[PDB]
Amino acid sequence: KSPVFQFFDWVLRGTSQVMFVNNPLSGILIILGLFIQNPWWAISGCLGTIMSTLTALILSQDKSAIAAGFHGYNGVLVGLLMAVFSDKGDYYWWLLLPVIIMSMSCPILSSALGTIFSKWDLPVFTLPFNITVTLYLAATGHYNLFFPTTLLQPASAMPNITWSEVQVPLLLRAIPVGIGQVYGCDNPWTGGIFLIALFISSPLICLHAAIGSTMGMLAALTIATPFDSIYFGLCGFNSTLACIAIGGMFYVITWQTHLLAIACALFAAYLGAALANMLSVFGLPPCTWPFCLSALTFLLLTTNNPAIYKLPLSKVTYPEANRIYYLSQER
Amino acid sequence: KSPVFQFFDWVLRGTSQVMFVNNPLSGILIILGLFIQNPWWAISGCLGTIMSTLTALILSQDKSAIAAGFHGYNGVLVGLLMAVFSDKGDYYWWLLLPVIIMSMSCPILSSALGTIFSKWDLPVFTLPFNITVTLYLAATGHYNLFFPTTLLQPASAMPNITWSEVQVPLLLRAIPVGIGQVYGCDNPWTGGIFLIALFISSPLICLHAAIGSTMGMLAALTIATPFDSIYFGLCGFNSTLACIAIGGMFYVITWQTHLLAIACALFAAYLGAALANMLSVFGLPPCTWPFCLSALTFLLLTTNNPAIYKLPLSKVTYPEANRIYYLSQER
Amino acid sequence: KSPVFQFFDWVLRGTSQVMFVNNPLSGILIILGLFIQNPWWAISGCLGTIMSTLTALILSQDKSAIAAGFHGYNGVLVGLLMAVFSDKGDYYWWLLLPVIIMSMSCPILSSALGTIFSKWDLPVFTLPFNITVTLYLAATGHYNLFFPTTLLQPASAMPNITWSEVQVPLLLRAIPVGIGQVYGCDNPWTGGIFLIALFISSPLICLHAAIGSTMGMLAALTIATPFDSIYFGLCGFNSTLACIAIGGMFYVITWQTHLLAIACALFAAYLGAALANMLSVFGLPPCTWPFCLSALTFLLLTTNNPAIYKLPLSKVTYPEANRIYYLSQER
Repeated sequence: KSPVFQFFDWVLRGTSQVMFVNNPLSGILIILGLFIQNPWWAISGCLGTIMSTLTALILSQDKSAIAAGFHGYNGVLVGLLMAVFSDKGDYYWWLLLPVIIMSMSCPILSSALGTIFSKWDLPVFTLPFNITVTLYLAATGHYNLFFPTTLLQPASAMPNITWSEVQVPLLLRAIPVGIGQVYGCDNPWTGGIFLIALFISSPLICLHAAIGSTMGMLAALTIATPFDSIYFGLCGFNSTLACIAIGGMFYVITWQTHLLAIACALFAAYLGAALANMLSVFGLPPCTWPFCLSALTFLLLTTNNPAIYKLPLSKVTYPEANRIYYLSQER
Repeated sequence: KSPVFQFFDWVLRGTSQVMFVNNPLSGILIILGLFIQNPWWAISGCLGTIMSTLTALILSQDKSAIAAGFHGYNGVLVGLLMAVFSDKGDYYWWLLLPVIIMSMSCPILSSALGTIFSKWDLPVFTLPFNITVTLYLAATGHYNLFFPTTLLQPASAMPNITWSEVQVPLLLRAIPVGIGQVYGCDNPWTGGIFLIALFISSPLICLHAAIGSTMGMLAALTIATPFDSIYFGLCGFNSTLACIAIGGMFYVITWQTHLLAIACALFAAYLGAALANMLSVFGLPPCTWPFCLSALTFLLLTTNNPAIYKLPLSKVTYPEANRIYYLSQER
Repeated sequence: KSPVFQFFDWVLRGTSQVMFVNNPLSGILIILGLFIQNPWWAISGCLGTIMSTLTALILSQDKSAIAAGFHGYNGVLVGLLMAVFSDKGDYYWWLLLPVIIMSMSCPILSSALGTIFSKWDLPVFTLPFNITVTLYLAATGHYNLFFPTTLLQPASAMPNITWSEVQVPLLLRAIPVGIGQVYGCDNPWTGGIFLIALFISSPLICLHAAIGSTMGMLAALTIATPFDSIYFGLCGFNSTLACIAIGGMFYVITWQTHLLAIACALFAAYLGAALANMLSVFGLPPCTWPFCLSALTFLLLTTNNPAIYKLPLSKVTYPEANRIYYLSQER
């Protein structure tokens, strides 16, 4: 077909790869959810994805990786988190100019880390996004004249946690909001749209997403996390990403790997709290760093039993197809 | 014999591996020293070791490594440093619940880092402990409602150092206290018990431990470190660990390697001061990070002369046996 | 000739390797520029270079690398930045004692990182300097009794930027000052001497240095950097180093690689602002870390087109000779 249609297909698959989903319809649903949440944030994310894919094409990256969407799933997060942590409000058009520039750095990093990560057959997990956004938010800061950012500061007083005022409806609603917080969206409806987008592709990914989000919520209750943060979904996006990554895609789905994924979700939630407290000193948020560290430390794990099997990266599509491939190769 | 006795043997060897010693009697002496220092801290450390070894067995790790104690020497430090930096006092029983959870992460990290470190034949040096404890102490912080930690803050004023008030008896006693501070214990008697525990296995390890501790003390006097910190042994545990690691075990013991070990002790003490000042910003202590960085940067050193020889990890037991093996292989 | 003359030749080539130049006359010009700027800083830098080369010889490093100057280009920066960030003024003779000690750590790190970086054929880019100086400045701090450092603190208020008061003469003069700031020198005359020193060896290196400095200046205007910082040259030394590294030496010089070098300069300037803001929290400056990170992430970049070619490290001299070698090997 026309090259423009193929490029938009690449953009859609890139914006879907965030929850490790390669499906253009899932991309359309995710874009619709972003419009539901905040049109400005969605515009920023779409611009980030588009410029990231242009940078990937310019730098003569692999055509298969671009077609899959491997080079667009960092631009969308870059744009969305540029828009989320902007202190100038909505439709601050000049914010698009950083978004164009920083999204150019997503492919480069994605290649560079790849050269590092090829030696241990490790895939990159949105690390280009974390590095680029940390770079931007540190360079600008809350006291920038042009692109001020929302002020994040370390807690200097003991939080007041009235356990009699906990609301279990909101605590349960933290699950879809935890799913939607992967992109930075806090609207429960866009969380539901995201859950539908994952389910239309593969039910195992949706199940592991829900399990990871609820595990992050529970792990955040364990260390007396303020209730507003949990209700806002801040404690479940690293956990849901880790659960999706370790559950059935990069490990062949098995009950052993399922328990490993739950453990990875717990590790990612605790590391999320830790990185939030540490990075608040610089004024930066822990944007998907915890998921990266936990998933990478759980993919490098070497275990003797044959149930825990790590797939080669060349043959990773989605948990059902992964299990089918493992069963075919074994027989 | 009965599996329980073998498991307790594994726990003892694990709690001895901290100073790179593989001897159950040394483990018994170290546990006795911990009881001498603080029974609560010792209970926490023993629980950490036990749950770390259970996690290692569950994750089907190598049986030889578990039997040596390679998977228990991070749990003991994790438990001990959970107990040391607890603001709730002694016998705060709920602190055991983090200790169980965090000690599960010691084997995983120990495997993961191993997969990273196998490419350069580097052994892991309590990095799982540092990562896990940094995670915990950052997640909780001093203002946590459930598990508050002791407050560490950067120095904001010039220390007052009356050099006429220096006490050379305490300055000398900083050596055994420096040895005992590896576990977090400040009692001089438990430092002496630790020195006995190292000596009963191999005198070279004890000699290098004393040299490293005194080198850390001297290096801390060089940059006007407050006298209370030196008397408390805080400046000599990274140095003693680095001296033990580089002295005669991972390098064949020779006067060249001895001077290299002294240099590594100096580097580790200065890096310890640096990491203390940096990490105090987040409120975290430099728990054995300096020893890790210094020993890793000194094992990667490539030198043309044949005197400085680095042993393959498969054949590292203790300095006397290491030198015997080197002399046998050379001839 | 006499060994002393060869040793001084090694020192000169080492002090020239900072801008990736291997020429003793360039070393003489750089030393002259340092005397023009500040005799105390130059004395500190020369002592650092000398002791670094002695440490390299003692540790039996490669004779070819020492003769090239590969082990002296970290000592000079170490000494110069010890002297620049000293709060005791000029000719504080005791500062030489750290300078001797810390410069011993430049070869060790240079070897250690090499063992890490040999797997991906990456050269080390003054990382030993960054690690050592960060170690020193964190260990001492602004409140040290013996070697206090200049106080660096994060910005806590919005800067006042009167754009009508911008001075384009000083803005243009930020280019030679940006070149001279690689060593920490702020004098425009020593910047001109440095430009002459680069040009006498290879015009491409000088051109890329000027382009990188002006690119860093422009990138610093983009995020509303205070005018005093830009006039002082603080925003152009990481950028000029990155432009020199990526322009024509480690990549065969081509218009594609030229655009890549400009992009690397932009990335390095933005990362320089980010690292300045982050490291100001600890009180440390971003001493050449941004150039390191940007150049390393741009050398690991893998690109399919044949124009972007990365040379093996064994055959990298300077851009003209590099292009000659590439053209000879291709034919």
